[PDB]
Amino acid sequence: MDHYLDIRLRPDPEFPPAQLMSVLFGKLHQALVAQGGDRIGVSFPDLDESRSRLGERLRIHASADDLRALLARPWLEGLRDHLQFGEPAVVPHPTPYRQVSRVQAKSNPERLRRRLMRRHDLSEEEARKRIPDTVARTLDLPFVTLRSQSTGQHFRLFIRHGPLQATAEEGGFTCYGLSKGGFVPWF
Amino acid sequence: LSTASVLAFERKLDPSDALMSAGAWAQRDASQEWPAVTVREKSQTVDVANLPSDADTLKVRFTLRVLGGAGTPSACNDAAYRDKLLQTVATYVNEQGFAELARRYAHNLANARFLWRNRVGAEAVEVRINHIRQGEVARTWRFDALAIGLRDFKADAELDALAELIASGLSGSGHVLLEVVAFARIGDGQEVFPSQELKTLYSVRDAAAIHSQKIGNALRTIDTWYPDEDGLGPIAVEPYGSVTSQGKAYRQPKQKLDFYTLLDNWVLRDEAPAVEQQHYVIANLIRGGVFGE
Repeated sequence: MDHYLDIRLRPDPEFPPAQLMSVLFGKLHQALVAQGGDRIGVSFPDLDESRSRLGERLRIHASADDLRALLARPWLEGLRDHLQFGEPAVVPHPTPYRQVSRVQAKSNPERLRRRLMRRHDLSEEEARKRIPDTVARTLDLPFVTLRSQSTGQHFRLFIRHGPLQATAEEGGFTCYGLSKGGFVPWF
Repeated sequence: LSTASVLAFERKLDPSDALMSAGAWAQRDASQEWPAVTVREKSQTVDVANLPSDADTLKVRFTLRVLGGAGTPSACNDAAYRDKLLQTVATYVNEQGFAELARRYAHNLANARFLWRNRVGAEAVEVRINHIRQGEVARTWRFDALAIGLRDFKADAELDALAELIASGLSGSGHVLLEVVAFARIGDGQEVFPSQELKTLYSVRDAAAIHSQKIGNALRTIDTWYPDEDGLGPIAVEPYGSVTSQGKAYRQPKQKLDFYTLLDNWVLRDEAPAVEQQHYVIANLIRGGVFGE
């Protein structure tokens, strides 16, 4: 995608940066649901993989008209005192590319107990001996907290930036902006 | 002449606990039978409070008492230090009134900063402020809290009249009791954010609510003179003016701009600081607290 917009979290005593980026990612998700489409990508150019920090920056990749329409929408109402805007400009040349992937875990044994006990009509002890408590995977990825609107749920969404490639290939994106084959230019 | 070993100031601008209720928009002037936001439990077990699915407007309500006598301490050992502090506050009041401080306080009343996480993402918030002289209403202010930004201190004639009322209350020329109602448009069935106890939520009897000290912390977010930066905006007035979220403290005592060294240079050594720092010192006096050894 040719056009990128950098929005920067204005530093806030009142609200923590992680919280600010969590609500920004949530309103970004509702805006991407309201527009639809699969050609809308995201990146975080302030990565620090030592402490698994997301930084302060949010780089949205699409066309010029998508970004100029997404400026003048009410997904930025109630937030514009809390972040600084950029300009939809072109990606400079040359830049490497990478992906934006959601990496979950089966860190909950209880959900696999429920799945293996609801699909097979097992007992609790059969599901407990079938899958032990050591199935929980530990992660060193950054993540942003998100809430649910209709049926309320709280979870941490881990984002993983993939390996730096020399060329990008075609592919779609979700309503979170995460990569389903399409890559974002990393700079 | 030295500072006293005990020195205590009661707080001025006493708020109440802000109660939460729900309703639909354009029923805002009929929002007297609005049902309260109930806290419920769900599955770890977490207590969450949401709006009803046929309501999009969160109404929060509190009262605020403006009293006056901001220079007189509630306890003091030394009488010479007490008279020096009283005449120092007297010359401060005779130089300028409480107009800048009450202007910033009426600004923090105008925007709904007391809605901490309930204001973010809101499509529309509105603040109704009633001056209640006798048991009935005496004046009404209507403010668009999204219009007044959280960064700059603006100017408005109704806001100037409200600030003149608050400054009259701070000067002891009258007794001010205000009722503050705020309407926030979040959506149907969204969650609200009341205060949390030591996950449990704060509750007055069968109603979600905010702590009064939370409202008081939001109300005194007027400190715009800390020497590190000013592009971030106002913070709450504190000796060693700090914030819990960032984990960093402005007005560090290595710099000569904390509240204590300003007060000691002003009262004892008669080294009167800048007028903005004088506003900061008097704002920490209106905030109250325990000062001394």
